[PDB]
Amino acid sequence: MDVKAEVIEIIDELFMEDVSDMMDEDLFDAGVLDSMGTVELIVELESRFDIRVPVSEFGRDDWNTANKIVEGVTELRNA
Amino acid sequence: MDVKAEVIEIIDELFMEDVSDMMDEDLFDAGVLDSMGTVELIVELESRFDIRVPVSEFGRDDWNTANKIVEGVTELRNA
Amino acid sequence: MDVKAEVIEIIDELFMEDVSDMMDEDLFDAGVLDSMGTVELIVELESRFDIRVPVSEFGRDDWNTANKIVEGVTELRNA
Amino acid sequence: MDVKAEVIEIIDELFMEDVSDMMDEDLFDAGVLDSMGTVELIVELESRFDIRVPVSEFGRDDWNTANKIVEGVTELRNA
Amino acid sequence: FQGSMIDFLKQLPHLEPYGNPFYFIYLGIALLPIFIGLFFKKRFAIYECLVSITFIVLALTGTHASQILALLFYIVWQIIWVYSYKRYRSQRDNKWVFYLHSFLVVLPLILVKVEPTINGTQSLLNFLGISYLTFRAVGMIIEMRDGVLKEFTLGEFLRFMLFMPTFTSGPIDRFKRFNEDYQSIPNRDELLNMLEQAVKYIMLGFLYKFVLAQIFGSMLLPPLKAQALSQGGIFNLPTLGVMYVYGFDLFFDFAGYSMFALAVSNLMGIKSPINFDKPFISRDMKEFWNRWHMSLSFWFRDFVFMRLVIVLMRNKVFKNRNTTSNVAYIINMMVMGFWHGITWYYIAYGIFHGIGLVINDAWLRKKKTINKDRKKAGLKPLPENKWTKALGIFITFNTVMLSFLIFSGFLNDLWFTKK
Amino acid sequence: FQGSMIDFLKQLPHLEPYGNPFYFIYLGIALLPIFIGLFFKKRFAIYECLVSITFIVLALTGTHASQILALLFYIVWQIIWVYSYKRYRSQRDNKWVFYLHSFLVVLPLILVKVEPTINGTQSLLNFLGISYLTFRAVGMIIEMRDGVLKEFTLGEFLRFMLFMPTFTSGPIDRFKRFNEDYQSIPNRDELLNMLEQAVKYIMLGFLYKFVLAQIFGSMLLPPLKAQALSQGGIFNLPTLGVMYVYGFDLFFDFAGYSMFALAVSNLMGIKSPINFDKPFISRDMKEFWNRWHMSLSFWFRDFVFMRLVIVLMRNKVFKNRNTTSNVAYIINMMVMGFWHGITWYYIAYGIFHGIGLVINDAWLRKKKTINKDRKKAGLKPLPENKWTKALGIFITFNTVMLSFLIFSGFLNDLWFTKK
Amino acid sequence: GSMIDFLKQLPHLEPYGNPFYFIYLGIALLPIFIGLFFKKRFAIYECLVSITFIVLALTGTHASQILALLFYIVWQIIWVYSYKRYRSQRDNKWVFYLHSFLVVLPLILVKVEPTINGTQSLLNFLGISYLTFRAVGMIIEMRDGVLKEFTLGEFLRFMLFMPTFTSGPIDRFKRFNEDYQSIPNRDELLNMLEQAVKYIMLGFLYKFVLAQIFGSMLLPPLKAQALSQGGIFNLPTLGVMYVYGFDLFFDFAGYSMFALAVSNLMGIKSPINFDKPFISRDMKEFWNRWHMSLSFWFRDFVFMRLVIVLMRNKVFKNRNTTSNVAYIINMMVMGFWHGITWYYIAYGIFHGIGLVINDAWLRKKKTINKDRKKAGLKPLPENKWTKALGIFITFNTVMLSFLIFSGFLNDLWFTKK
Amino acid sequence: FQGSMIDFLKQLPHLEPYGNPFYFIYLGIALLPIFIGLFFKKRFAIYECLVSITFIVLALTGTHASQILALLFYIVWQIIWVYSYKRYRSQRDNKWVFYLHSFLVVLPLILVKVEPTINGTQSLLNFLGISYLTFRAVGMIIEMRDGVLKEFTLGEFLRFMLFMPTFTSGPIDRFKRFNEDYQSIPNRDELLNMLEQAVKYIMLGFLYKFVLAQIFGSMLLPPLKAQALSQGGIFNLPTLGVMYVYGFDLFFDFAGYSMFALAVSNLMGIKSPINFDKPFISRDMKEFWNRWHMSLSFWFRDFVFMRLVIVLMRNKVFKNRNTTSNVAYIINMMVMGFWHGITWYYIAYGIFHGIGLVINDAWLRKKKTINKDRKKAGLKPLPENKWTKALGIFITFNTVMLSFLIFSGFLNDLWFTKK
Ligand SMILES: CCCCCCCCCCCCO[C@@H]1O[C@H](CO)[C@@H](O[C@H]2O[C@H](CO)[C@@H](O)[C@H](O)[C@H]2O)[C@H](O)[C@H]1O
Repeated sequence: MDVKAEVIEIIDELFMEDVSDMMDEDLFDAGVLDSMGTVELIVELESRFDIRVPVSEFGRDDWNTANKIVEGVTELRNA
Repeated sequence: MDVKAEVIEIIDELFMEDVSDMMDEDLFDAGVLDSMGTVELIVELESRFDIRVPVSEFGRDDWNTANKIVEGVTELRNA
Repeated sequence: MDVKAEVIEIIDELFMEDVSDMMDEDLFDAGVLDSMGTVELIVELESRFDIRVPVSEFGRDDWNTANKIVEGVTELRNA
Repeated sequence: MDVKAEVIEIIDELFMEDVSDMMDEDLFDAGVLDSMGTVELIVELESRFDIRVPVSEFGRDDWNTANKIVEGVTELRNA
Repeated sequence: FQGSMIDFLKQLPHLEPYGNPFYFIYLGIALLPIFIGLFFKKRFAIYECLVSITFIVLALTGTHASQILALLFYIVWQIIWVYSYKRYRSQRDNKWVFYLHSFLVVLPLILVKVEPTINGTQSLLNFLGISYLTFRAVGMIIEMRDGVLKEFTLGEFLRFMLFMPTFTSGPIDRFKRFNEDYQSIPNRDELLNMLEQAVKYIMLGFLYKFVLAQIFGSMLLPPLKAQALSQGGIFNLPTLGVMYVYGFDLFFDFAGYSMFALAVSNLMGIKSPINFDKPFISRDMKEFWNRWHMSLSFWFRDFVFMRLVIVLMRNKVFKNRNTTSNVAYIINMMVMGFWHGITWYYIAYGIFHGIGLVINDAWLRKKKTINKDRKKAGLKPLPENKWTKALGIFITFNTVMLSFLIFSGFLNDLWFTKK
Repeated sequence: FQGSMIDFLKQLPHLEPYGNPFYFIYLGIALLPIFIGLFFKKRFAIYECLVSITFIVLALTGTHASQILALLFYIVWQIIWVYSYKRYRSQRDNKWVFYLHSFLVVLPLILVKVEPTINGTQSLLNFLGISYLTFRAVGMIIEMRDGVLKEFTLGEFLRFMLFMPTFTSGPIDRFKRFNEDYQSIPNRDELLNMLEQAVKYIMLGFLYKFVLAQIFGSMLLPPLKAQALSQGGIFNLPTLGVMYVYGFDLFFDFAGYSMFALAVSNLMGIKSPINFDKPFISRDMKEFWNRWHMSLSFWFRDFVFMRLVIVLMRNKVFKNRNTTSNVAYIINMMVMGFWHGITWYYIAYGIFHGIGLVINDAWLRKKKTINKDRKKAGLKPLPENKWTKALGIFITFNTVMLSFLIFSGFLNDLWFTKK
Repeated sequence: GSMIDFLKQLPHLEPYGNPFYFIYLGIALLPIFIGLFFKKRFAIYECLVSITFIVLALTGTHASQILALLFYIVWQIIWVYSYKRYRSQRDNKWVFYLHSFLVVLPLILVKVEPTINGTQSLLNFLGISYLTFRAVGMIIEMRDGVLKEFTLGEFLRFMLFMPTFTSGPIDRFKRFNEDYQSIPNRDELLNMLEQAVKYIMLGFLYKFVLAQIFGSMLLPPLKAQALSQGGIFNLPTLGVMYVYGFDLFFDFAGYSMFALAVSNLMGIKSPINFDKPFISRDMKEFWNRWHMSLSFWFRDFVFMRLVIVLMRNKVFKNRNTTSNVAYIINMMVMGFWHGITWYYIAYGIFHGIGLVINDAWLRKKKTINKDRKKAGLKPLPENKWTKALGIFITFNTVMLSFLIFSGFLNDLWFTKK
Repeated sequence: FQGSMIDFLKQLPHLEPYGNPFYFIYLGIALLPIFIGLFFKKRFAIYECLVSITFIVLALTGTHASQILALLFYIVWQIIWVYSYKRYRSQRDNKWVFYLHSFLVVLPLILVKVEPTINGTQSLLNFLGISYLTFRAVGMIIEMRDGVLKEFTLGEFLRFMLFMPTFTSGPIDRFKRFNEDYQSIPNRDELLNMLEQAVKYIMLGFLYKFVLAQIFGSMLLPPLKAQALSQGGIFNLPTLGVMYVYGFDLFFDFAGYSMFALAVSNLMGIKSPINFDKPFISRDMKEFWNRWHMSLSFWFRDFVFMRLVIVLMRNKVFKNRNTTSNVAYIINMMVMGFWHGITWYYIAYGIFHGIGLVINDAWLRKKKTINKDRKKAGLKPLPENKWTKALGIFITFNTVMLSFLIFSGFLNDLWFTKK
């Protein structure tokens, strides 16, 4: 149920990139998140939270850090 | 001569209804007297107080309330 | 030989009416002198004390008081 | 290395005028320097010091006095 | 010797009142000082008189420039009589003297309206805006009758009656309101608000009078009139078209002029009464007359309708109030029709609007009593759905447009019925 | 290629000084910046000089376009004989030097007024306002002789003498007052009062010169003149009619010009002397000359009458005050008549006004003497009721109108004398 | 007479056609800019200015479009609110499709009618190609729930925005409304005015000088030479390719800079439309530079949503195929938006295949770089040769695309029209 | 295939620089934002570029609109040969490289001034104001050579050389002064003083160019030229008249343009050097050259005179200083004549003024040494009085007017040719 635990399980459920230790580092240079792959993770998280997050408002710097996603999902849950 | 006595004795007679218990209620929403019916009172005091209220500029706001009507004769007595 | 006595003597040397008492009083109210009568007194002193007082700008504000003319002529004597 | 003595000794070599004591006195009133005459002094600076004072903005307001000429050469060798 | 004076005051300029757009330049410049003075709580009271006189004379001196002479009579006539009444008000107060003063003070309008009916040609003492100027004078006499007005100087009178913006046919004012709005200069924020509203009114008036008015009047109206006349018969589609187009054209031209007058008066620092406030969305005739030509209708309600009701109820000549109200409505609307011009069609328009108002009052009372009986019976009240409002708006709009057809005078041409 | 320079001068624009109201529009637009700057303590010298020069040359061109050339010479002439007397005054002041300088200063005007009457048509030196310009120069010279004025630059001299609002025929002004008024700019509230005065003067001038003057001079005057000419005889009712009509026309036209000039001067920040202050109501003819053409009448009273009294009395030529006053009045009014122009009727007008003034003085003295005699004898002095004042004003107004008939030159046409 | 001739009698001003148009616009827009300086808005004056300039730009030889224009706006309202009053109840995921289809219906009719029988439909007007986008964006915002409430004033002020009405930058409602409500500061407004003047100058240079040189003094003779020469290809074909492509950029950039300058004078910073496209290293970077407003619109609303809906159903097994099909469909739809002909669709599909092959090259380069890092081999350097080769090949491919988009192959070839 | 863009350039609107009063309305409306922003210590630096470009292109797009292309080359040339020096200045400071750079910078002026003499038709590089733009570029190169100038941005350059008010033929600046005046925005009182002086200059320029210049040039000059041509001979009265009128016309037109340029530059906030300061009261030749065309004469004194005398005295090629001064004066005036244009009459004018300056210097030195000898002997020096000053003014004025006759070129038609 915990959002952080859900993210931790999700990131390694399929790819198994062992990125649990590498969390504070830049994932853009790690080859995990790019200009196109981020949508795959977004639609994956849609399969867990079942929330239709808007994509027109989704900015380039909206989800730069994982903490931004963690706080944003909780922000939209209450509203 | 008391204006209040004449007012209370004419209110329950010009409408054939005993509504003397309400004096501060807004007749705009009460519906007891219409907007154009106020003239019925204006002539009435002319028969009793022998003073004619101007209607040149007194439109829809000058003497709307019943208490103001009661005190109008006293105010005009000064001038 | 006294200039101060000469000032008093000037007014009575012409009209011979003994107007010494009516010195600071309203000459117009008395009627002894007027807009035309006083011109004779004005020109009388020119032939004695040799003062060419400018009459071109002479308005009805300069010599309206008898005290002012004495001090003015004494001031302009040496000027 | 003092430069005042050099200027003092070099002025009289061409102007044939004693300027050892007459230094702070205005040359314009004395007639020693006839406005354009200072040009003959300028080449003197190029004679030994091999430095040329700019004459683009040289008017008769900046280097008018000999003190300005003495002081400016030291600064002109650095800026 | 010879009376060629008419030719003297004819070649001088004829700047139209709110005519070409460049007019608002001239007037604008001519109003730069006065408005500035308003900011400093200083009223010039002479420069504004000069600009008012210049622009009134410019507006009047047209093809019929002889009307200027008529003006110089009309003004004097008012000054001959209004002051007379004030003197009387100082000493005594009687009804018949007041009636005589009112008749003699509104006589020029009676002559202008009634001369063409008898003689057939416009009477001499007529000018551009006499029909909207005897209102101010008779209003001042009315106010003197009630004692609201007691003292005033000729400066206030002649800067009130001859108010430059609302002169040709503009909002009809009253003395008390105008004098109070003239004495107390508005503060800075109020003046800025008035300036922004004035510019809004200027641009809206451009839109109303130069584009919409011309489109509806100079483009569609003539061909529709010609087609309707050619078709003949009692009624046909083209006369329905001319009814609708003329109604909209009349409203647009009148609203454009009213907005221009309000804008110029706001620039001069006076808030003249409004004229039109969404009149076609009116859902009922009683609610129509509070939105169509507000200045005039409110004037007639204050001075010609209410006083009629008072005088009728003083003598109790009618047993019930409803008949008194019906009679007062009919007389007021007939007088409005007469004021518009005493012919067959204007009187028909007045009578028709009076009958419509009486019918609306009767329906209102019937609905009120039906609702009261329904509520006393425990049943639900009458519906207030959007369909009811739509039907009310539609029927009121149709009746108003039929009235404007009658008032247009096109019925005088489509029907060759002179009498 | 230009042919003659006079043709080039003629082709220039020519604006009549205070003719069409659009002249006032142009003048107001031109003088707006100067008046706006007058609120603060700064004045635009170059702008004032340029606007004065352009309006002067616009007024001076036209069919008589050569006169402007004769203007330039005139200016030089004054500067030749004003600064010469300034240099002489700096050292000494002999009577004969002052006499010669004054004579040479007024020589252009003397030639202009004397050439047409001596076997000629029109002297070259004449221009539009030479009759009202040499007054300022001879005022400068008399001020120097009295020693009141000592120093002044050329800017002040040639700005005071060529004053644009008072060039053609305006309020004759002295120099000391004008210079003191030009040095010190008035306050803000005083400037606002001046602006209101200027606007009121413009309005009254519009009423006075473009309406009433037109009515009394361009519509009634020609028919009356024709009737009197045809009727003939020594005197007739048409002659009386033309007398009254012309006199009113002259007063209204001159008052219109004077009010226009005062309005423009106030807009330029200078209060020029007032010409007319309600004429035709003077009880005695002496009070007429304190009301009719006040600037010129005061000028003659100050510089030509009072100085004549001084020179005659200091030389004790006569024996009594009465004879000196009489001869001074006669010479003063004769000189005014000459200043108008050397004909039979202008001199007749001047000498008649002189006779009126001297007989008025004699009557006033006799009335005072008889009042004192009756007071010392116990008799009541003569009453001063309304009837006496009414008969006095009637006599004065009729005598003035007779003077204006003589000054009109119509008697030259009716009598056919001196031709 | 009262007819379409009456409309045609009205004055006609080409939108940003002559500098005198610009002095007219500057005089008109000075009062609103000065008022906006003190953090206040006039509204009524803005509406009058916008409508007068719209009708001036629309009352041309064929002014009947104005009538059609009116229908269009009414049409949009008849459906836009028809979704708003339906939004509050429930999103069925199918009413949204019907509303979007009905909103784009004027556009699809205008793009189908010329290529079915003989001519364009009546409902066509000047800027319909750049006005359907605002309405579809509004409906998309409704569907996602980002937008909930708005008055008619805001809607019909955003949709009929005068500076970007003809063909200007394509906006979105949320950003435009947030920018219209909040007036900027004073120094920010000064910077905006200076940028507006710079944009006017650069637009003058771009459209009234360089566009004229590349379109009126070189294009006609080169086109004539290529037409006369014939054949499959020739040097005049290369000449017309380069000349036309530069003409198109130097004209569209001029118009976009004009629109941005006018918008800045109105206090709204519309999205930029060109940021030096030809410096693009790869094909993908070209579309972040060339017609960036439209390209971003298609990326946000038609590319992301398509890949999302394909991922939801899990139609394709791997990411690569999904990205490829999304790119191809997006570019094909862009080409269709241009107009339904053979060459516009060819241009769209060619940009699509270029984009997908660029993506494949980027993936291969990343894989080989990872292999080099694993094996310790130095990655391929990019200092002056690789970058120059990339920019050269990208610019040449873009110019070839502009040749195809020019339609000149219609005359050079003789393929059936 | 045609190169018809030149025709397109002729399709642009045209606007004569300071050629019509309505021009200043456009200029004021365009420059209001710059002045307002300047009031608040703010410079846009982009709006200025836009207005400068618009008005320069408007001025240049006349009948010979093709000159615009030449301008778009000239600028590109100067830049190429200005930075080419600056990048050199940091490294080395050899003299011959500086000479080559200066020659290549001034080459376009050499081509424009020498091609018509050889070829016979105006060269391509010519445009409206090239002769007044090479001066600023050579000034920049001179300043770089002296080391006064250092690194600078292209913005300052291209807003300095192409300065809009002084483009066609206006006051000649220097880079350092203009840059320091551009950077330091003046204070509010200074800005107000600049504004009042600018309005003064605008009005005075109207007077100088649109009235006096037109009168002296389009009215008197052609008839006098025709009469002088018809008379023939070496000299006569009509050519004397044409020389006087042409001198005055040249001065008035030039002063009008200079005052216009100063006014506009003040409106932009930069005070450009003056051009004329009462040139005809000069009283002496050297004092004439410090009053006639101030900017140009000062430029040649700072850069072409002073540098030449310095380099002459460095090598002491002349035994005495007086010969050096004479040679420097002659060479400077000959270079001025060349700059005016390589014909016979311009070179005659240059060498004539050079000889005049040498003669005046010799006389001044002789009078100084005579005064010194008299003081040594104790005798009073020769008087300086009103007559002496009048003699000096008259002789200098006559010599100047003869010089302007030579420079007019009318002597070429009158004396030479066959007509
Ligand atoms: C020519 C003769 C006929 C002329 C036209 C007659 C018009 C009036 C008759 C039709 C009346 C039906 O029209 C309907 O009237 C009702 C009252 O009953 C209005 O109802 C309203 O009446 C008044 C409005 O002034 C208010 O009390 C209130 O706002 C509401 O009750 C409806 O808004 C309208 O839909």
